[PDB]
Amino acid sequence: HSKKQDENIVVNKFKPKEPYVGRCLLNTKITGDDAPGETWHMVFSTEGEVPYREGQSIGIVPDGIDKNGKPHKLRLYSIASSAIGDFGDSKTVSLCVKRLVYTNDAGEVVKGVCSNFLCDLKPGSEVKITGPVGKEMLMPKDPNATVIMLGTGTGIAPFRSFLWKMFFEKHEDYQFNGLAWLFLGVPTSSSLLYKEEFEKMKEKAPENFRLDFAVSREQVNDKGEKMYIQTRMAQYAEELWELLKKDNTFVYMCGLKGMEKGIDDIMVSLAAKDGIDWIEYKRTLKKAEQWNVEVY
Ligand SMILES: Cc1cc2nc3c(=O)[nH]c(=O)nc-3n(C[C@H](O)[C@H](O)[C@H](O)COP(=O)(O)OP(=O)(O)OC[C@H]3O[C@@H](n4cnc5c(N)ncnc54)[C@H](O)[C@@H]3O)c2cc1C
Repeated sequence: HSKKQDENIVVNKFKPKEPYVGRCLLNTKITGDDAPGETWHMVFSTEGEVPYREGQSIGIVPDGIDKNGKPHKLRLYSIASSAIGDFGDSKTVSLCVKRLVYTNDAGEVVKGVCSNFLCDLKPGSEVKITGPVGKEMLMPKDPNATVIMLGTGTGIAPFRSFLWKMFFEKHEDYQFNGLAWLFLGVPTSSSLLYKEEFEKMKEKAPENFRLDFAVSREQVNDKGEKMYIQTRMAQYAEELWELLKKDNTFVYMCGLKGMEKGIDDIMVSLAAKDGIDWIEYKRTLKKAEQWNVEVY
């Protein structure tokens, strides 16, 4: 008895103790050379063995041993493809990885373990996959629900999975006819991800898909304030609020951990104008499968 597509969810099929070994088919940098850092899009072969669905994640065990002689524990990554995959053959799984590179106060430039492995993988190399994993970010069963997706950076991944299924695929059970509204937050323009894909769906279905970008280093709002994801949402406040008072509206939030507060604020102000306390209203929504979060 659930409002989400989960009838027969396969989960934890492959364990990190003995994971599924696949091959790297493709790996491409999808952010400009100008961007603040680089994000890559990669397609793995699973030969139909990893039974995932939209909204799930797989874990990856990077090659190597750690500082203390032991092999690396896994890292999770949202699946950036639909169930049938980028090739449509239901025999691939795709990821949206951000290359973690920074410098500690010791002055040293530090490279994240797993993300650099994934970003440095060459077509044909093997990758140890675990999972699938996840039940929170699953799609609503109702093919007419209003699906609002708020994401930042690589948080775009499960939403790209939703959209390829809703607007790029012909399925004899799922004929989406509701509203899908996407808000994507990024710094520079060279950081927008999958834009072409998203713009194509807009023109392909102007009635069912709404698309809003938020480039914080180049866009400004009313008062000349920086355009962060909540800033862009604000411009639709009264509407988003109205949609939230409806019962077939599902909100999804994925991406960098720090995005949740910014949005909360919006939601607070926006809730009181109707004489409501965001904090506990959100508690009811959550309990009703209508406010789903997966930031990290
Ligand atoms: C549910 C879920 C889904 C995820 N989906 C994605 C996804 O789609 N794409 C994606 O790219 N990532 C995703 N991640 C994050 C991913 O799991 C890894 O954490 C990430 O790729 C970095 O791991 P790493 O092995 O490269 O770095 P590690 O070797 O693990 O090092 C990272 C650690 O270094 C420290 N650190 C990080 N930044 C800094 C800094 N600026 N200064 C100082 N110390 C720092 C932190 O302790 C951090 O935990 C997801 C995480 C979760 C939980």
